[PDB]
Amino acid sequence: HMKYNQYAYVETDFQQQVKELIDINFLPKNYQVWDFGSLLAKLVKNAIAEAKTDAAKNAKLAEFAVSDHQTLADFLKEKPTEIGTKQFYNVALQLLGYHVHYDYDFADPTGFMQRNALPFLQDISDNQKLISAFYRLLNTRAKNGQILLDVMAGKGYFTQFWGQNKFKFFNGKSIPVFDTNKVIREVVYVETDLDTDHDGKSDLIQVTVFRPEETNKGLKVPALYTASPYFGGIIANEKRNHNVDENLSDSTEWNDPQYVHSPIVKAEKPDGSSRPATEEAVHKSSYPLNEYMLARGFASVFAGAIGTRGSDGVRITGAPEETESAAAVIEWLHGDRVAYTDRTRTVRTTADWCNGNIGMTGRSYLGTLQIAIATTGVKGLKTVVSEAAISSWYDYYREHGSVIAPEACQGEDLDLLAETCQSNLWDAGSYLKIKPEYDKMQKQLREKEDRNTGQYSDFWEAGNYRHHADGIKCSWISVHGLNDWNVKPKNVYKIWQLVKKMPMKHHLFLHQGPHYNMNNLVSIDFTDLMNLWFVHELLGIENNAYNQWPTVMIQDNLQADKWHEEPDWSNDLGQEKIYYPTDEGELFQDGNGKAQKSFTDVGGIEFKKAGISESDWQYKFICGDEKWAKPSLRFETDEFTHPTTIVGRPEVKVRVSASLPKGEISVALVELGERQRLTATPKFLMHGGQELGYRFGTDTLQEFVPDKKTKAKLITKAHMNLQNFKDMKKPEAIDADKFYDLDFLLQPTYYTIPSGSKLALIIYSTDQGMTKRPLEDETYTIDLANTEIKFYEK
Amino acid sequence: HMKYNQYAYVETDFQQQVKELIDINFLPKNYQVWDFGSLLAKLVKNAIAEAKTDAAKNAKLAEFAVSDHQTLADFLKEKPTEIGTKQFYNVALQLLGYHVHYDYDFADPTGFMQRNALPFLQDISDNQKLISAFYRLLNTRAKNGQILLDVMAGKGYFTQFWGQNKFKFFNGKSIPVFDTNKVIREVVYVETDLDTDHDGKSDLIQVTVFRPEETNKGLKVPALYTASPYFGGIIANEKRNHNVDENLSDSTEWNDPQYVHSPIVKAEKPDGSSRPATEEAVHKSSYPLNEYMLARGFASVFAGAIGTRGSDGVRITGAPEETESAAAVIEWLHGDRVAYTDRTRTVRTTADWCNGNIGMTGRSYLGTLQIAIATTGVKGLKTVVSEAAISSWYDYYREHGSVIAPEACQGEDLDLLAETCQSNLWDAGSYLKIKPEYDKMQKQLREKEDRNTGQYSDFWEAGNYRHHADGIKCSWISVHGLNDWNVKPKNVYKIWQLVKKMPMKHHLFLHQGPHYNMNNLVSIDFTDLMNLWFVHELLGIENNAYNQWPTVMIQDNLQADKWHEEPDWSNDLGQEKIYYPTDEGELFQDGNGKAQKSFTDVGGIEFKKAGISESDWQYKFICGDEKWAKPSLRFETDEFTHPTTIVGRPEVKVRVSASLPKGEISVALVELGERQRLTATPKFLMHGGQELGYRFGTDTLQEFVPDKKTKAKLITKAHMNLQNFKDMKKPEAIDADKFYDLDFLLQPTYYTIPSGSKLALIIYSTDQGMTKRPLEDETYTIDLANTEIKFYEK
Ligand SMILES: [Ca+2]
Ligand SMILES: [Ca+2]
Repeated sequence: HMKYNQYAYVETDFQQQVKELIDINFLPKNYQVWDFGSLLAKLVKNAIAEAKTDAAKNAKLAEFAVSDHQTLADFLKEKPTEIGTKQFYNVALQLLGYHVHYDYDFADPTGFMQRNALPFLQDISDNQKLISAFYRLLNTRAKNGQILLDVMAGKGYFTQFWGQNKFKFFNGKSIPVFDTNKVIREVVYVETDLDTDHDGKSDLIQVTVFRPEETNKGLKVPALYTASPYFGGIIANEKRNHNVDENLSDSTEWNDPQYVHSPIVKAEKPDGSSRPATEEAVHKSSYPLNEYMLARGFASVFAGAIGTRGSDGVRITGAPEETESAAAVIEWLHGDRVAYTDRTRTVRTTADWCNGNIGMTGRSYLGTLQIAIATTGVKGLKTVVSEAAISSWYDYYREHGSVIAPEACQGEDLDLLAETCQSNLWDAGSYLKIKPEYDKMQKQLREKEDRNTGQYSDFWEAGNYRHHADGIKCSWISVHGLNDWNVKPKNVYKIWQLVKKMPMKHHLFLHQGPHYNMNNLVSIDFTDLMNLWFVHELLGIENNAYNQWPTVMIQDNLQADKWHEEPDWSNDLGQEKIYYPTDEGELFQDGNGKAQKSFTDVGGIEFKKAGISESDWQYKFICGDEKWAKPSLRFETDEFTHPTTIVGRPEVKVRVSASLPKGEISVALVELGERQRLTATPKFLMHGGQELGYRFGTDTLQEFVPDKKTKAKLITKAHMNLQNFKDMKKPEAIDADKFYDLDFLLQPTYYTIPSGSKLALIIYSTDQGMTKRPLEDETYTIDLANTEIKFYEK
Repeated sequence: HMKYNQYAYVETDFQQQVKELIDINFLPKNYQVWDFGSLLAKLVKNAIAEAKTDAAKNAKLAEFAVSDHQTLADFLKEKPTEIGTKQFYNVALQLLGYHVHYDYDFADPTGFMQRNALPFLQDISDNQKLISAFYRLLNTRAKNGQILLDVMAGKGYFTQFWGQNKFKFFNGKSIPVFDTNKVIREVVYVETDLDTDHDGKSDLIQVTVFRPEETNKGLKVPALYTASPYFGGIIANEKRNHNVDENLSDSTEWNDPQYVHSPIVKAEKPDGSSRPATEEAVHKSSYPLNEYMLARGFASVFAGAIGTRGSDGVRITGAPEETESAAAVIEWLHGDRVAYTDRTRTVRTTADWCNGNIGMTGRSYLGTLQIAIATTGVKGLKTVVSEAAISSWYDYYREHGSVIAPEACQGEDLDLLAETCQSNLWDAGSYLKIKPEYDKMQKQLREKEDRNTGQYSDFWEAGNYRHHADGIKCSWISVHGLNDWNVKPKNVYKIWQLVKKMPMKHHLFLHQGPHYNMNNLVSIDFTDLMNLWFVHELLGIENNAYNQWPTVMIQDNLQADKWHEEPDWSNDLGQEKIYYPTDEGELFQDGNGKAQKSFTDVGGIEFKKAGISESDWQYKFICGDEKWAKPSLRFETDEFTHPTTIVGRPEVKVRVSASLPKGEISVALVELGERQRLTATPKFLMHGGQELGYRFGTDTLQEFVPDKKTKAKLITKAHMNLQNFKDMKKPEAIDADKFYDLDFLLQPTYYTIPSGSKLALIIYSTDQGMTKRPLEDETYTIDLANTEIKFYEK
């Protein structure tokens, strides 16, 4: 049993139900003259889209059952005038892909449905109720995660409408009435206003367009644009990641690198003419959601922008030029910027197939650039679905004055990520020209990123999208995994605090995954919600999308099929609590420790000697392995007697002294207890079990499940440079053996500690997987009488 | 660097090269009047299939390079009359998907190609040599594993031929000139001669047909038939696996269960008429090879047979009825047996689209049924590619009188596997009728499989295909993973010894995988070999397939891109060696131990107490973890001073006494040493990086790579029941504390122990992952003076 929760079902009255059923050729136009048996047989047989003649459909009826002693065929032969509730759903559950005995009992089909959160109609005693039961059924999530109508679509139900060259809606959502055999996958070259490769010419960027062939027949469609720096190819460079096994250095060496923009060379203007594209796409959609929506009439557009394959320029990680080159594609889609058929710039081509409404899609670098482009208020951008996104690039490689890696990306920085996406180097003819420009940018990025001091700067400030949040004009969806330690959740939290204040409509989805999607889960119909959303925002159809579901949806960390509905994500969801350490290694609301406890950090010496992995170190560390926990102070609460939900950003105050005139402190909150927590990533339940359309590719149904027992889980943590004790934006010299007050915030969370578990505050320094790993020892002393951890709880 | 070894390239003379290039519209019909520059530009531009106009192709030429200082476009502008070798392959390597600097240097492109086993022409000094260099290039394996021509195919190169309704060959292989947008995926119902569900009627079996639409225009095509008991759905029943935590029992309780065949009800005969199918397929191809060949004109046919969804009957695991129902599909394909459009049996439909030549495909249960069907000599079956196959069902759940599981399938048996594939239960209307018949078969299988005694029987003998090997008339390819501990390699070895003797053509492929495919590897062009093979065997085209590559190809366990070419797989590949234990725990060709060493087997008591996994136990066991190695005797050789390759089936003799009047002995050979062995499964290198055709789905390029260091690897092992000391087919009572001589064979292998490693013989009893796990202790005493291990080495 798992709850296939459904939030995207729009309440529909019977007249509108009838209208939609007739429109999709499911219900006869004159349904009122049809008797009950004739109706029920036709509606079941129409759902059985794999049988193509009426004879074939009829033979299929023997394979369904209304009870443990009667097939559907034999039921129909009795000339029935109604159908009991259990009888109908003994048929329905099979249409939904459930199996009798193994999933449900003949005796209790609606009991089963109730426990998988599937709706059912209690009363089906006439033609009207039977039609409404079948309308709800078509809108019912099947075992493979998709509503029954999409299973019918996978069986080709909607190919009968192909060639009608128009959108068609069902329960407010676009359905697959487009000839996906004829879908157009072409390539153009948009002209930016940039000259990042210093050749005196506007940088052209290769742009991949997937559009329904129906656009060749006058239908204008919206576009879902994905700004993907990876789209042209990904250069592996992990061996070039900067060494992190180095001692800390004096941050007062900071001299505040400055941001300087690239040369501008303004592009020509569009002149009205257009010739069709002359190149077919070779790169594929990187998110099944886009292909799903493409089968349903929405074009998808993909571009790497400057520095990527078949494009001019260099990557400049996080810079305004990455925003501008990426936004240039929307300007072309809205008909304001020029594009060409090839890189000779001789023949202009337009996005005249586009209805002028653009939304964005994609995660990570792709969701990062949606935040960036949104702040420019570019005309045409109506909505973003920003997934797993960086909202400020300092927050991806730094924190509180210190150099802090993404998980499994030790030593990565702006210069590494620039090369990673510098895929025009793969064109060896362009390599001759681009290689020197790429080298110059490598030197500038390596210098300005300032790994020596870890400090913020005017340079880093250029990559802080949150300081232009006032520019956002589009509606807003953010998606983020609560356990994403790659793009850490601080990014989405801090942009949400700004965006939630703004007049446009906004939602937030937080799932239990790490750097990972949530479009194909058992527990939430995210794809159907986005369908409803994109139809409202990009087709201007009034389908209740602005009233359909809650602002914030937060997947529960104890039950994967529980989704919390909240008005916000902020400390304001809970109430303030403060825990104080004790001299006995405890953590209590009335704690009153007074000792000065010390720990000797041994940098990366012992970690690199032991040869263990970074994730092995982290787990043994938070579990309190003696060998790895020795460089730390641990404070445990007593076992919780009721579950408690920590919400928002915990804030630590800590008075500390260091043996050297420099250093860093890390602070973590850990849940203690041996139990089966959720799997790190969703478990695959039906591999390629979802149809994106008719013969249009698949996705995999999955969901988090109880894992092998673990003894602990990291809730949240953060790091801080000692020399920033006074100012997050300005370092200061410090004396060894003098106490300083650090006050800083941890990563945002939404985490239910279950009863019977303990909460551990850990104070330490070197994080083998995310800080620098010094080659020297350093002793820290913490004044327990001036240390505390404060967080909000619900 | 990895060797993309190529065995499928057929030597072609220049006249035949020219003929094929013209035929695929790559070379102009009057190529002799074209000057060098005009030729080279056209041939490069034709390879660039993603650009669709000549203008677009021309602009692409600037993106390639002939040297570190000249693009291809600028080279062409110099009016060249030849091209140097390094200049050509600086272009070619980019067409092959390699990247300059990151993969190869401008200075040494053919050096790079040499080290990836890519061919290159040393001399390109005129139009003739340039055409031959381009012919070889089109036939050159690209970085994604596919020959360049298939990359062009992915780019739609061959859609220009769609609608010509005929096969087209290139280098002896079928190429994708079929309209895969119009491919036909339909369903019929073949009528068997069986009544396994006791309803008085022939069992019908649902059959899924994928055929090129070109068959509607009179083209007859061959069929690749996959007998898949899973095709209708897979019922999970792992929790029902029989308990293996039980004490051994007296095998003389054996009373020799007998095999009895199901009722026969002969099917009607075909009468000439045929109407087209009325049902579309809902299940997908389960092997990318089939879809690849389907884009190239070969229909693929899939059927679960009796007991599966939309079919009558019950599964009877391994029985003749599973062979007969599966063979019924070939008889329909050859036009000898009837089929209907639906299960009313009212309308006949034929396989008149089929040219009468059938081959089989698929692994595991699917490759098992190919061996079974082959022994019947069914008319139409021309060749099998039998992968990961059982050749005798006793050898899947038993060995030497003992109950021996497949890896991770403890407690599985015939009755479990029957239910697993009993997918017509998913049709709840048929469940009413089938459930009682399934229950009766469960009782009969559970009883006759005789898990109590572990013995062979007349019943088991019914599932021994090797005793009907004389019936095989088809040519033969076997594929098996040397590390498959699910379908253990004994199965393929023993059928190979019979098949290799027969007059028809035969090959064998042994890879380093476990229960896993090898159609998409870096190191071998298996897919292209099968293309050449299927064209020779099913289209009757003389394309050198019978002379193209060696009989046996064996992937090396030390270098994943080394494939051994051998005439056989047998002890005859090496020379006999015998090692004898010592009283000091050593193993030497001149060993001379004389003690009686004992070990106390503690069944599953300690294993189940420790809660560790079965694979954890196995690794710690073969490494010699004190806690788990105590119930065993270990004998180590000294380190090897030269690599040695063990070949064939090692044979152990061992004199043993047991503390109880029953028992079992296990014997393993283990390679000792801490080093990076190959990954358990291939590492994904280009996820979905292979195109099956044009817009026709993908496969993933992969290859075994060095893994994290391990301290040991299992080479081979086997088990034996003490009471079978006299007869493998007949148990005997035994006295406790009396010595018996066991003489038996281990699993077949082909394993190079590297110099510096040791060879360990382990004698033990309870294998926590594959034998019964007794609840009592039992002490074994081994007479070292009458114990030895003999194997052949090369
Ligand atoms: Ca430029
Ligand atoms: Ca029957």
